[PDB]
Amino acid sequence: ALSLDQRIQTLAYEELNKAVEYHQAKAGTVVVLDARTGEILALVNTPGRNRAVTDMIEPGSAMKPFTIAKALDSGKVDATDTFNTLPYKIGSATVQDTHVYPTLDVRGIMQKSSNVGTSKLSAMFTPKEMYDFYHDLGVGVRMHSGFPGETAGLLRSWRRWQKIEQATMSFGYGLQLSLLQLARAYTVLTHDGELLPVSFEKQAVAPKGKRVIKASTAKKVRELMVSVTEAGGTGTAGAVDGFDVGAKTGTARKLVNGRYVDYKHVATFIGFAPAKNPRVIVAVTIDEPTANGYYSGVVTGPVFKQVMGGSLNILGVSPTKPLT
Ligand SMILES: *[B@@]1([O])OC2=C(C([O])=O)[C]=[C][C]=C2[C][C]1[N]C(=O)[C]([N]C(=O)N1[C][C]N([C][C])C(=O)C1=O)C1=[C][C]=C(P([O])([O])=O)[C]=[C]1
Repeated sequence: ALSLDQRIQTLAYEELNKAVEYHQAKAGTVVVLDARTGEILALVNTPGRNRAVTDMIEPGSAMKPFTIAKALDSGKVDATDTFNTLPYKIGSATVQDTHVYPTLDVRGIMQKSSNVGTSKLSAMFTPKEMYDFYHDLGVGVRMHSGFPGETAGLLRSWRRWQKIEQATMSFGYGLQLSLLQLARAYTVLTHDGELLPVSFEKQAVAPKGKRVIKASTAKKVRELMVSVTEAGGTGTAGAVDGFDVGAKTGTARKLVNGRYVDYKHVATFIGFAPAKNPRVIVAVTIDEPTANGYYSGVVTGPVFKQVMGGSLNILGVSPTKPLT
């Protein structure tokens, strides 16, 4: 028997289709995982191939929690540390944020989705340390999910990284993974620091997780990620009534012919709830919205909200706070 929950599958399908229609987008996908087992509760794509497993995207800002996790886990950074987040150069490349903040603490880097702050965290580590961490999250690794045509994604050897590439990989460019790989990587945060295998079969034995970060680090990162869905974060459209939700938005210019183009984007929204003791991960991507807005928050945040909210209801998880 499949691990798929048909009521979640139905909800995800309807919500995805509504958003793809409304935003006149090219394509999209939803993955729902069990946060403590890695079982696939739902996996839906717009018509055609199984893009969730076959296609690789650059994660963009959806990678930033991992860079933050690695920093905190090393003991070298505390969440209250403040960083200079002004634009700066690497060789003759510029790292800069959409909206300039002079300084941000780690909570701020998460909340506001700072490229500069993320790159400063990664710059405390060597290429080999960062590569090993991305590898350990499963980037460029086969999941062996049972799906045919499953991509391993792309993680170039650290032996060939330029300094700019370390920076850009820390905020999610130059490495690639499927939506299912990206949802899987979030089990590190939900399953107390251990990466889980993904499966579409009902589990019979407790899955063997592989330790990537300390449980204390995973807990802290989940707490920081609630900032994304509260006032001041990029991801308030994904807030769910009655729960605290940890999430990350991602808005990427689309890589098309080796070029990154400024008039095509890919919107990603990934999160988990309840944030303190999560039951589910929901990941959403919509490719090339064209109806006006293209930011993750407006395009994918409402599908995340409805699928997460509906999923928690279906699985019989009580709200942790009064509905409003
Ligand atoms: B990230 O996705 O977080 C966000 C979000 C969000 O949280 O939803 C919204 C807006 C900006 C950002 C910053 C993060 N994304 C970006 O920085 C985007 N960057 C890129 O697409 N690229 C392409 C490739 N390279 C070289 C490898 C880059 O350095 C790079 O940064 C981004 C997103 C939107 C824009 P636009 O079109 O609105 O100007 C530009 C860049």
